Amino acid sequence: TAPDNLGYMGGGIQKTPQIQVYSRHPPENGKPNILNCYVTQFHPPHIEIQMLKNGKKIPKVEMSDMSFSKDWSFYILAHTEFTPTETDTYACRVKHASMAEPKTVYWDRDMGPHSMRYFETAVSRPGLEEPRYISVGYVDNKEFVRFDSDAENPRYEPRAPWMEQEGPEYWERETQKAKGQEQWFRVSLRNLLGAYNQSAGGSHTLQQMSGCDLGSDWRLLRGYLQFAYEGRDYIALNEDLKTWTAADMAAQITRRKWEQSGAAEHYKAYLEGECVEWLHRYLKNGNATLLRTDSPKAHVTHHPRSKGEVTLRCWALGFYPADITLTWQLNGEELTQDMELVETRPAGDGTFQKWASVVVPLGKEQNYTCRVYHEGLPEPLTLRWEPA
Ligand SMILES: *[C@@H]1O[C@H](CO)[C@@H](O)[C@H](O)[C@H]1NC(C)=O
Ligand SMILES: *[C@@H]1O[C@H](CO)[C@@H](O)[C@H](O)[C@H]1NC(C)=O
Repeated sequence: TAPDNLGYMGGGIQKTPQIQVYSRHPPENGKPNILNCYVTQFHPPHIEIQMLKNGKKIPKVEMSDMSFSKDWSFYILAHTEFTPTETDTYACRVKHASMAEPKTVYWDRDMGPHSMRYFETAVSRPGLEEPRYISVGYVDNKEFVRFDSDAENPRYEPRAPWMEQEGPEYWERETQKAKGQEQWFRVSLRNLLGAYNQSAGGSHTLQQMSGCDLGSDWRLLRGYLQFAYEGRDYIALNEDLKTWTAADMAAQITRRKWEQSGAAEHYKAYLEGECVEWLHRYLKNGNATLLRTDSPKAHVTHHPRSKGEVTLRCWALGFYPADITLTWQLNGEELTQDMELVETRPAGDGTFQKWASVVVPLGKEQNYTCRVYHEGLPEPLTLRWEPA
């Protein structure tokens, strides 16, 4: 169930994408596969991504829908069917305002327990009175509804199959709230443009995160309600659900207005009331799919580098949910950030992939162990380089 904001924001900077290109399955020449280009941590959300086979645009490339992470940054997965061979090369090319020129990345084949969230975004459009407004609802970090003002018939739509259980009055009620949010983001965007002495020629973004965490007994643990302007923290409701934290001077004015009108009480009532009750219903209705876990399959690869050193890479593949911890230790003693990680990445089939590497001296590989922590496991894994 989505929130309905009340008072508006008061009135009167980019992030470079990180790009991984990687196959879903371990590549074998002649064997069909999927190539992924996962683009994360960028802002603003407008981005152009192309996949290229031998320098030519690949015609059928799937793109995920606009999404952002808890740090406000946007991410996208593009992917395509492909059959690796010895001589074909593949790349992902990304154009984004943070970069003067498009960036081409070549595929280097050789390398509480429950929650609901509504992640909402409004992007102002230089010549149009109305921004684009997208809202994405999540249940246990799995997308379950989505609204996008750019659709031909904008409505909340089910994004998890079990949401077929809601009748028409549900979609209508939720859609009407999305329309109210659209108007609110529009007003706030305009107020913010004056609050910061900006001109309308530009594009600007306002984002919201709202929802609730529950314990394993399904009792409320914490509610959340926070906003970002231009991808930067603006104001957040504190954990008491009564007081606000303002990130800067503009946001303090808003905080003062909202304390005077008691806005926190309205959001408090939503977070502790409908947010919880509707999450209960969604937990029950989506029972069959929300319990699923996939244990990581882990192994260590061995990469001799210059000098007498080696890189050990500890891989975890095939796992769900995406939360995982990979650590390297030396004789049971863990290394305080000596190691190279990679952002966890979707394989595209519902599981995820991650690795972590350390540089060690040749001959001393057996002193190092990798440990994998994941809730799908019966217990944490311990592994080490295993030669032939
Ligand atoms: C979820 O499904 C399992 C397996 O059928 C069932 O035993 C359990 O009681 C269900 N729980 C809820 C909350 O629906
Ligand atoms: C590293 O492994 C070797 C060979 O198994 C072992 O003898 C040695 O004690 C280990 N080094 C340390 C510092 O524990």
